[PDB]
Amino acid sequence: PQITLWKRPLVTIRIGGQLKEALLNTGADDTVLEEMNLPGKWKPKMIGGIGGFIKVRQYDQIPVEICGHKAIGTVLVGPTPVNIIGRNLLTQIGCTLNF
Amino acid sequence: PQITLWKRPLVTIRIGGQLKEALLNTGADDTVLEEMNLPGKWKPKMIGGIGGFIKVRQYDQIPVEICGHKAIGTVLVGPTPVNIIGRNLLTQIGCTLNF
Amino acid sequence: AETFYVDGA
Repeated sequence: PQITLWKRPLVTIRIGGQLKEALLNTGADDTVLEEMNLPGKWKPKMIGGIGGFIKVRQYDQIPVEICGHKAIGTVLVGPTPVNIIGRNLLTQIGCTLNF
Repeated sequence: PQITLWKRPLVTIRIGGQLKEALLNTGADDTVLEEMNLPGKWKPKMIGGIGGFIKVRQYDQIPVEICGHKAIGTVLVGPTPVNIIGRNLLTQIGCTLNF
Repeated sequence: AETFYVDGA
């Protein structure tokens, strides 16, 4: 599909069985999801943004479906105000920027 | 052009007669550039992101050339970790997300 | 507004 940028590019994604709304973010290297109790082993990580850094939990090889498009990879979980789909997953669904 | 996301989507922009490198960011409502001098009056503003909020200077109706395409809009200047072109200007150059 | 730049470092 083709998504215009008049409003925030939010789409539905499926992870850990739950359906959530997430922002297609070309400005994020990684995918960061709001705090949620995901099972599995994880590693600590710090990610930076505007303002500073926050601590998050890193989970590897987590299946994520974006608009019916299947992907799998690293997902970071922490105190973010919005669910963010970064480039690590965007490249997997053949997403590009065009103008 | 069509831009893939295996690497950060950086492009050259020209503003105030200067050339700079900026990140095409669909996850940002506004455009925020690193501290620099710009003609005109500016109003203090605050914007937020992953690691909290920061104080920025707001300049209105500023011409910005992005990859050869012209845009004229609001440009925020402050202590951002990187130059960011947000949706306010991305929509002006007809940018979209596709997959 | 909200600027969600994320540095994977």
